[PDB]
Amino acid sequence: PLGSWVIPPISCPENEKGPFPKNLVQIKSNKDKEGKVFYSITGQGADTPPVGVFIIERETGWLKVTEPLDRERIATYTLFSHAVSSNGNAVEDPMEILITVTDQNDN
Amino acid sequence: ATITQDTPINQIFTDTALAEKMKTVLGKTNVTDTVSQTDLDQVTTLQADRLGIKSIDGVEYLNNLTQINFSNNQLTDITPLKNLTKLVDILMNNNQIADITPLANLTNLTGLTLFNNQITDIDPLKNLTNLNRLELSSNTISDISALSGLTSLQQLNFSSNQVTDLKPLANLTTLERLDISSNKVSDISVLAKLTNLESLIATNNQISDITPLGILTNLDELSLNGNQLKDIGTLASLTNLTDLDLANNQISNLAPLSGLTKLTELKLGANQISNISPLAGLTALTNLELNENQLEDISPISNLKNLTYLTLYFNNISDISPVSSLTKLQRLFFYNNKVSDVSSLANLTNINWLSAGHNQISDLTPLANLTRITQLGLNDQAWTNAPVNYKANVSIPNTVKNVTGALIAPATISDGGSYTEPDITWNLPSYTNEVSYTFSQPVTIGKGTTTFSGTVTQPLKA
Ligand SMILES: [Ca+2]
Ligand SMILES: [Cl-]
Repeated sequence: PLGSWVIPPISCPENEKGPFPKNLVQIKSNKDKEGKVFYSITGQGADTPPVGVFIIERETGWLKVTEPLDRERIATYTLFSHAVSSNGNAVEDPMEILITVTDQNDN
Repeated sequence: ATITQDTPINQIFTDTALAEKMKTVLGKTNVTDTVSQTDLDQVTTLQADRLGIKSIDGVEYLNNLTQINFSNNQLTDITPLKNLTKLVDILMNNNQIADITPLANLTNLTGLTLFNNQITDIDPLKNLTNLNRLELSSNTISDISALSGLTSLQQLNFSSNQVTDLKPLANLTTLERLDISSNKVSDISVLAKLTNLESLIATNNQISDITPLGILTNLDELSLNGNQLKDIGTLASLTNLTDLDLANNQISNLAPLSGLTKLTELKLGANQISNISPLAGLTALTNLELNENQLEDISPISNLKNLTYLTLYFNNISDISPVSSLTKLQRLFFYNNKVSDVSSLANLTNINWLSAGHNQISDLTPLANLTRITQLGLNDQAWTNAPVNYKANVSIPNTVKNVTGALIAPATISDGGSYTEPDITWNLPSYTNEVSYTFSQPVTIGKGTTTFSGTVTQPLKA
């Protein structure tokens, strides 16, 4: 289940300063390459509680965090990315994505 | 504002969800329990995010509020905020607010978060001159003239709007972090005034001239991904940069990067690069992206011993062996290249994601001991064998080897040929210049699973 996903490891320090939302990583499918690709995410912290802590820019695949995190509250989030073409066709299967909450730094 | 006498909580807060929340805040047992103005006058903060609130009717009687979080709700009207002049911080991202006129006299505000709404006219922000944090992304804003007097702003984000004209930023010299990504910006000349900038994020715009950045020497983070950059000579001046994203542009000349030795992350994918010699000294790098260029010789990568993430896919690379010294690598992507010998990859003992499809790989044995792998890509290999003589009957050894060292039987064989291990044989009545075969074998290495598949072309010489 790797397909054509390209994803850097994702960590986010707790107690971050804004401005929010803030870029974490840019998620990519190389069918992009042979089309425009459109990205979404699911999982706890995305579409299930706590909802909307992480969002993704549909056209660019920038995964962003929307507010400060607290390692003592949630230390890891498991999310899933999805990719489709302009014709609506799925160009990848879902990819499980770990986000690790780390030491604060004033970035 | 005051309630004349004691009133049931569900008569003040008419919103079902907000009534519940306020029952807990106000220490009562149910929503129909009566409350006094003096009880209301105790509430100074309110965390009410993510509760399905549609109306904040009632909030006006909470006279002493200084901080509120109504993010991630279904708010439209925010009229009840109008007189709450002790408010210092408001979190209200992810609602359906269209009219922010009720914010206009909240002059003690130092933080205002309104991203992901339906805001167009920000004129009501104009007198909020104590603001040091302002977040307006994902709205439909095209005019930022209302920002021009916000001279205490340190952090400002209006990404994902329809802004063309940045001139209103000119006097905001206290800005330290700015994000203008996904607007309609070509001219960033006003940014030369913002000499305190530490972070500038400006992805997905129409920027070709970055000369205005030359004096922004306090920049440690810079993102110009998805623009029209070619000449990046100005970046040589930015000696404090540690994180630089230049992906999706038209850059070929990387010489201006070479003195940028603080860099720990550098994205250069989707450009016009054929020479990475200027990257050789950037030895603090942990992440390097070079996908979608015109690279063949990647020898200058060999010194970057701190790399844990590297992308090389969509290039013209045959020799992958410069990665052999990058023993900290945890993820390596090189799909769509011309690599056949992966012997060097046996060294990458901590490798977890290995993406190698659409190369010329025929033998998986050098990967056999890479047991930390959790994601693996080996599909769609293709190569052309050295020619062999055309004859009435032609036989070649099969050379596709699994991780176990066992030959993988062909899946299909052209021209009605057949397999008897280890030889593929064709009966060829008439001269043909080539024959071929395919293979397709699921495989797992450690916990990483893929289909090792490909097409092998065998030229026949006469
Ligand atoms: Ca890509
Ligand atoms: Cl792959």
